[PDB]
Amino acid sequence: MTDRYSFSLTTFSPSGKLGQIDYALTAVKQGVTSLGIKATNGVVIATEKKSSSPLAMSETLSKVSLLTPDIGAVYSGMGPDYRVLVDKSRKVAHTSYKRIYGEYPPTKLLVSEVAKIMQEATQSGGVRPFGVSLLIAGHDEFNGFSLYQVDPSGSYFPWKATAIGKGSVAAKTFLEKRWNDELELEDAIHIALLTLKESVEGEFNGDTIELAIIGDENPDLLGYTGIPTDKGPRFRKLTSQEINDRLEAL
Amino acid sequence: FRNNYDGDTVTFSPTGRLFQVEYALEAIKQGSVTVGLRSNTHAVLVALKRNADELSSYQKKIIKCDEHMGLSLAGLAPDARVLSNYLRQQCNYSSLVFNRKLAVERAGHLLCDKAQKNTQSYGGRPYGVGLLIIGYDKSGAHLLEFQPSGNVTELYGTAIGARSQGAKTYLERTLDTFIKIDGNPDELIKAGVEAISQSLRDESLTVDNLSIAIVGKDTPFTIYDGEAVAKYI
Amino acid sequence: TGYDLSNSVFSPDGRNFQVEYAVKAVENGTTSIGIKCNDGVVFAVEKLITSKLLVPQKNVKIQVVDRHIGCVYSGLIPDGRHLVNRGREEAASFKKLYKTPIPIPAFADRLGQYVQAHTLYNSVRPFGVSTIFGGVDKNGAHLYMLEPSGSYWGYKGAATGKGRQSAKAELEKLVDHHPEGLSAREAVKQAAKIIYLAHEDNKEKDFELEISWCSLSETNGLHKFVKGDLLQEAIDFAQKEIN
Amino acid sequence: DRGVSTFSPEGRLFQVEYSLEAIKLGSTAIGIATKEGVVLGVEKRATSPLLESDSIEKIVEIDRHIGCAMSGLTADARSMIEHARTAAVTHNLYYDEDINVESLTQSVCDLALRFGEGASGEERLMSRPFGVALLIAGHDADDGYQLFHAEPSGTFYRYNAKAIGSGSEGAQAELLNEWHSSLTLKEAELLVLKILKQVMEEKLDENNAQLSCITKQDGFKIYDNEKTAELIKELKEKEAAE
Amino acid sequence: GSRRYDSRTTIFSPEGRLYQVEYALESISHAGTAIGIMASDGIVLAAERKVTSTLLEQDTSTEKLYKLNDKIAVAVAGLTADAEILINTARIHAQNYLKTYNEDIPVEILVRRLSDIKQGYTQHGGLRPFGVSFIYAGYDDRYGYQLYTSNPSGNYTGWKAISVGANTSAAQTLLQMDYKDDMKVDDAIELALKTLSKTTDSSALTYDRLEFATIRKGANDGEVYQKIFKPQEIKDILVKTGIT
Amino acid sequence: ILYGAPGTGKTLLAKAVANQTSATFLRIVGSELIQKYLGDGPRLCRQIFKVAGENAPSIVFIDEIDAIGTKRYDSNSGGEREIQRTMLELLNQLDGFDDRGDVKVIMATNKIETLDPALIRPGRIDRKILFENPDLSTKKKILGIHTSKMNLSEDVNLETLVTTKDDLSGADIQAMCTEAGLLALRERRMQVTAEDFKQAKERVMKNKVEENLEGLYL
Amino acid sequence: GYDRHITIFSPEGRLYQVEYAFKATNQTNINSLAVRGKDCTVVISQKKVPDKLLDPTTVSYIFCISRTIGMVVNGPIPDARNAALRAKAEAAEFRYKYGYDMPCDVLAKRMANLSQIYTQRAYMRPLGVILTFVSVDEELGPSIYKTDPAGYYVGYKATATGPKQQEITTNLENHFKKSKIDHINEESWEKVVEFAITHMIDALGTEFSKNDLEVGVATKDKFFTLSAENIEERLVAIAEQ
Amino acid sequence: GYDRALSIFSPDGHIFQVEYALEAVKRGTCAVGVKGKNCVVLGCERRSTLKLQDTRITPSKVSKIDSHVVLSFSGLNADSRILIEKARVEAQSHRLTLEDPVTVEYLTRYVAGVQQRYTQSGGVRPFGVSTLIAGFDPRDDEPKLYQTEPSGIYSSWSAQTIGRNSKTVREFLEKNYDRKEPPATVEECVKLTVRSLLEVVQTGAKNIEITVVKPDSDIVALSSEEINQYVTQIEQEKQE
Repeated sequence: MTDRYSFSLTTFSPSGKLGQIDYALTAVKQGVTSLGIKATNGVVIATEKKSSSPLAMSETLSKVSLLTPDIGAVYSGMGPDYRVLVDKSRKVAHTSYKRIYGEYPPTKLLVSEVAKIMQEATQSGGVRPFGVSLLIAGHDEFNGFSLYQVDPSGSYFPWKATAIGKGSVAAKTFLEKRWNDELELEDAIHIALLTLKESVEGEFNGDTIELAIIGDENPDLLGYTGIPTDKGPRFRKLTSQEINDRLEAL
Repeated sequence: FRNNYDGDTVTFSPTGRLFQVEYALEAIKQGSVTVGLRSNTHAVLVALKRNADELSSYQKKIIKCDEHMGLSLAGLAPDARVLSNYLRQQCNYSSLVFNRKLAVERAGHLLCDKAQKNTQSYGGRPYGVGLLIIGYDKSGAHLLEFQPSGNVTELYGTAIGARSQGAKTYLERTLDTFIKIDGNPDELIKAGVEAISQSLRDESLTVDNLSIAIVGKDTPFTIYDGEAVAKYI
Repeated sequence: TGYDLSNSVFSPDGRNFQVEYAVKAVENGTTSIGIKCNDGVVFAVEKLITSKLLVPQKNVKIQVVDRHIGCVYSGLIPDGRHLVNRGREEAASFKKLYKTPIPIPAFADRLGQYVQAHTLYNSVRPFGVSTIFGGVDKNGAHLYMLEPSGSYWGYKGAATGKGRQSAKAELEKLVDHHPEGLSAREAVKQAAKIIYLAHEDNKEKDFELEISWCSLSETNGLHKFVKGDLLQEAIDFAQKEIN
Repeated sequence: DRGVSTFSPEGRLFQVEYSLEAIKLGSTAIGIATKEGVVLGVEKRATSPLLESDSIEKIVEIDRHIGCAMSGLTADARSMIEHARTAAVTHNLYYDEDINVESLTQSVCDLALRFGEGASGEERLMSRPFGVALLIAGHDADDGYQLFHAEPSGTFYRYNAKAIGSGSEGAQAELLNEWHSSLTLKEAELLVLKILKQVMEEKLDENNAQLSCITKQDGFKIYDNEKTAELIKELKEKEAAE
Repeated sequence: GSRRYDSRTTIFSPEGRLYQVEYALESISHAGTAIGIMASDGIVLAAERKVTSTLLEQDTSTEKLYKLNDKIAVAVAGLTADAEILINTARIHAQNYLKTYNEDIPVEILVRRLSDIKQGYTQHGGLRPFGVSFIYAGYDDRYGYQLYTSNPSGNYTGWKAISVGANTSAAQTLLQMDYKDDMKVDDAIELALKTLSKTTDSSALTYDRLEFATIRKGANDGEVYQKIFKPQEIKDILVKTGIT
Repeated sequence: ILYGAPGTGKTLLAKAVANQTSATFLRIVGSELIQKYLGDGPRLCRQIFKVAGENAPSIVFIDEIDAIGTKRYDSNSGGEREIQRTMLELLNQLDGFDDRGDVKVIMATNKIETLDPALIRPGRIDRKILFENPDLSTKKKILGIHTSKMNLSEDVNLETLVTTKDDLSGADIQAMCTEAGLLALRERRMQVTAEDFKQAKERVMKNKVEENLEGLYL
Repeated sequence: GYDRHITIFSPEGRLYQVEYAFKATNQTNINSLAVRGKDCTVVISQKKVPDKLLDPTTVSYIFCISRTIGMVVNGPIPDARNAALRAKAEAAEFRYKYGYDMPCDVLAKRMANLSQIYTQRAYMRPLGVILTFVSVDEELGPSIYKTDPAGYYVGYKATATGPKQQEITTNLENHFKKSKIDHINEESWEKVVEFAITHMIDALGTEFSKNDLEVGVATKDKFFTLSAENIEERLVAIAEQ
Repeated sequence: GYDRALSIFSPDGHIFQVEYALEAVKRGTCAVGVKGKNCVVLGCERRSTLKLQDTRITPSKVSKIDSHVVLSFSGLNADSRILIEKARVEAQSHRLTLEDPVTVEYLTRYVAGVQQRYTQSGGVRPFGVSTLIAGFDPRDDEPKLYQTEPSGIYSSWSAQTIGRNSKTVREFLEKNYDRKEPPATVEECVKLTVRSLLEVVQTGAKNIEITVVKPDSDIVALSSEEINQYVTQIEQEKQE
């Protein structure tokens, strides 16, 4: 008969490549269009939120979470698939690093540990890997700014500008269309708004659009003063009221 | 039936009765036949011993469990061994903790719960051996009929095995006879010999194939063989 | 289809066929009824006589929970006793920690999670029996019947088995007899008559009437079996009405 | 699922039934239990002259007075042989006494009557079904000389003269006549060789035929090739006169 | 034949060879071609990358080449999910030898034990075998430089020059003709770039898609030193060899 | 019953016997036994034994049966309903046919597992010949035929050409020598000499079989 | 087919097991309404009236998790009662380890991630019931979190469950645009029950009696369910307006 | 059919999985050995025809277990290395407990048990590689040669061959070797062993590896020129 839809849990794919990954990438393609732009002085990520019912509160859905103050993340796919992954991903960064080195996890170690959970889901039978794709953007002292595309197959690669979701193929050219590596962060946000606007024309406001940036530390989000050594959070989530300010200036 | 419903013990049927249990009962039909009956003061079990060929010796189907109790095993051989050690452990557990011999009504509840756990669990092979258990306790003589499904029913006497209808017909007309006989263990054994005789097709009429065990308020459970059971024959 | 070969799988109809087959398997069993009065509850079970070899007061299916709750089911006999024997440990487990007998709505939650989880487990076969339990706890008389599908609610009367269709029509008449409900002794004579009316399909075989009840009036919150003149009065009362 | 599904169930278990054909594919072993001793024998089944018959042995000694034989796959037997030797030293440990033949056979069959990984009230060891045909014979102070065939399927039966292997069917037909309660120890040795020579595919020789005796005085004793060859010439001398 | 069971590795094939190993070789050919070269004074490692995307940053990521320790640098070809599991396990086991014996693990000891790790999944358990193609490069004081390969069957084979991935038979044929018995380090670099140029669809042989690592014994005080050149230095050797 | 490929196993063995037996070669295509019309199965089978049933100066030969050899369970999946009743009448014509062996029925197919156990009829067919891989001595007999015409150099004998032989039985030894004589035409000579043998065999043994059977599984 | 019995991904990305989870929620044909007031939250569930042999007091579609917290479930009953036992266990354990009340935002998250744990188990069947959590938060105030059987939860201005949910959402959407607020007026919690039932009857189009409805009320530091006499008292006050 | 399962005995009395494991042996390398009166000889075939393969870093096919006990096999090496590691650990465990050198009979019963235990374990694949365990018993000069089969059984042989063309070499072992009078000299047992290998090797030197075991724990490895010397002596009789 046809294939049994194996992750290589108990069975290797006879076709030479796993067929359900493309069906898991179909669940990735099922997700909203989410993009990111890696520049020299900062990294910006943009994504759209599903409206669903008109009475659903838009502030409840957060498609950009906080792992470490210097590293942001954005995802496209099923809702509960991202929560179970990150709830376990946080405990990995705490025990394997923060309970040992007692600092904030860098960009190289944190992204690698997130992909290891997907590797265990593919290896351990009976547990289906989650079909969400995560775009992790962060800034550390060692490697600096970084933008990585985490695939459900367990592979990650750096990208200057990349997109996931239904517009993964379409917006990838659109990001390369208006943006180049020589551009800075300020001109990158305007490009991210123009590219994400082409995804849906219904509502471009901050209610259904969640925009976040990575950049210079903000002392207002540090929560304390008096210590010059400890750096402030490099990730600042843009309020929906502030998102409309960038729309009028777009 | 092939696959479809009732292919697994967990799998049900459109009617709702699992046929896998009936398949385990089929082994009891052509297995070793046994006949038994009890009175208020006495209990009697007559079991037929089987063999492979003339050179093969007859094996006793009655297995000792408690001093005041007894049972006969007709069904699958390996399934009957585990239930035997289970009842042997409960009799010693009741004597070690409660100091009292295992009750007949209590033995049936523990035996029913024992075979039920493997039935509701996925995998494994349920017990298909029939058990006729007699015993003498403070409540008196009792005879339990254990079906492969685990059903427990109290009767004056019954029979399982090859041509079990021959003894059942005898027990229906004589039902008012052996129940009124008290203090006469010889008359109850003679009724058991005439009961199995109508059931048997006269394969082997010799003495060595019949094993008669009796228990009462005076004489405990004892298995007789050879010239001991040849007096009634 | 193949939905019946794998347990705990959503069917196109919304309920597993094995769960549906377990409900239909209850109708193949004996008819067991019940009546919930103001001062207590009354249970009545019908037992088909296989042959004259049966000894009375032996095969009785009445099950006990603590001293204040009676229990009876309809379905496979070996499958029902395992559910009762586990409920006996659940009532004892609550008695160990809280040092008090278990109330009826609490007894249904322990057996509820016990059966409903097995319907969610593939390695465990769901129950094909319907259990009827009730009594008088500190909160008063309560009656609950546990369906093989896992759903249960408070019932002013209980009907199941093959003769549940003829029994349900008689249980609804209890409002017509009296607006406040029959007494403890009047319910025993009333529950017995329903057994004879539900016996029209079973008339090809004999029967043995078995009735048990627990109330605060006579038994003072104790589970006892109906015997003496009370058992013979309920028999002769129904035989004159069926004329 | 091939043989575990497609069959129309009569209430039988086809797992062990497939092993019944493998039992007939084993080595032919014939033995007779008499009052003066128990004479046993097996077949070496040498397909090439380079095979060492003295190195490989199809009979094991569980007790000094109790011997054993095997017909079937040696892999499934080694689990039962080590289990039989474990139960032998177990009775020599707690009770410090030679265990009876019937008492030892029932203890060995405890493992042969249980299969599977998961269980409830009894421990498990082997992870998959297995089987082997084992003939347990010996002598004790209770029932005397006894011979039991250990079957992984059902309960063992008491046989005075038992034949296993490919020639098990036709040999039992000859055991219904030639066997008698008055057979002595010397007559039992010549009776087995007369039956074994016919049921064995190859020619009678000291290398491809190994026999042993079980008595009270000598215990478990294996016939040497020189002693076996002397009994072979006695059989040829008797057949020459007839 | 008609009915083929692909489920468990414990199920034997009618031919005797597991079909999951056959199809694992196809997954290796789908990736980039990695050619290891064992020399007398060191080991030259060169490979091409499968990703042609310009938006991806190739200079900051190494897909194939990895470093197990100071004396061993390996290049993995296969599933990325299975690579990080086996490489990290190899790094743990290699340091465990340094824990007990306070020494660096030889190549033959590490390679032989890593081969049985893949076989452990096929030998027992219902888990998956990891189809992977490594490149084993290192040096010890016993047999010297040892260049081994990792097949999906979980074995190892001695190779002086070997090519894996796409164009396996095409690149291996070019290496056998120009092979040198001495295998000079400078000649090994020219031999690698000459073979990769013919097996790569890109004729210019861009530096950003290449991974170039070199082991050399001619360092200071005669010590083995592994240095992975930056992509800017990869473009420099392309002009010296005459590729550009 | 024969096994092999057409041109070597199912051909050379059939025609070689008819020469020594001095019998007329009679070939019947296996697909022609079933005309896709009901009743043509038993009719055409009886007419085969009728031509050879008078003086019997011939032997019946049938080759390349992919159809009537397999009736399956039905008229689909390669089988046909007319095949079921045709193979039964051929059995009655096989047992009813009685002689001293002047006429034989030789049928060769790929697999006999789909044949009717009735038509098999153990004791009527005692011969099952499976295709085997010949040794190096087989090539020496095939070379000796063509080397009698084509002249060879004195430095190359029958032991030189047999050195490299990979999975070829009897068919391609003539095909390999065809290229060996074709390369000599490029050098403008009618006699293949030692320089031609080396360059000709390399163009043959190479670049032909893509799949590699090798012991590198290790 | 075998592809419809598996919990893992389908060829089209649409899980057949999840489609049956939402399909089983409409099997009971129960229409419930959950709205948010100013200082209070009132949720009303449709109460099916069986024959006289069933106790209406015991029959309930709303379970009490804790004080101020309440849950209404529409779907299969055997999975509805077991889902309530899991929400109560996590509510008490969270008030011990972390020593703080468990909000419906987290209380809907625990059951959502727990449903994914059931999908990872082959022997265990996921919950096919909808979990609607309502309470009054100390900061955010009234909040509604409705957990789909597939583990989807998001805050709502007004929500419902049933085939008329599309008509209920449309009717309540235009009403919220006139006042430009998602909260009901009449801060007194007694009058909030009046409007919550009034907007439900106009959305459903059918008037219900005291036995046809069960009115849950979640106040500050208190939670209770109105009995048959209290629901009847509400219908009298709603009739006069 | 029955290749999907193991514990199923099949109506033929033989598991098809074991028969398919023998098919890998039929294509395996040729392993030939013969034991003499004072010595035992074990030959093996390791193909050197593969280009770009260093023979110095290539592990030998013959694996050293004990001082007087070696190990030879034919089949997949990935499966044998596990059997080799389990045998070596038990080989050291023999002196770790009994203090005596490794017994050929005890080592074979262990390897047979390793084949048995992993076969009797559910979900564990059995080894389809046939191993040849040879050596001398402790304080004994009598040669002991045992074999292992995928069926989980063991047997003893004076001369035995496995691998490709095992039936052809077996005919050479029965006719040209006399069990009643094995070769006494070391050169005669080695020279006749090469002739059995020259059939599958077909005039080659580095493709033949022979390890001769001598009494009192002595292992000698014949070089390439020493093995080729026996080939020249055999070719003298063919050209005569």
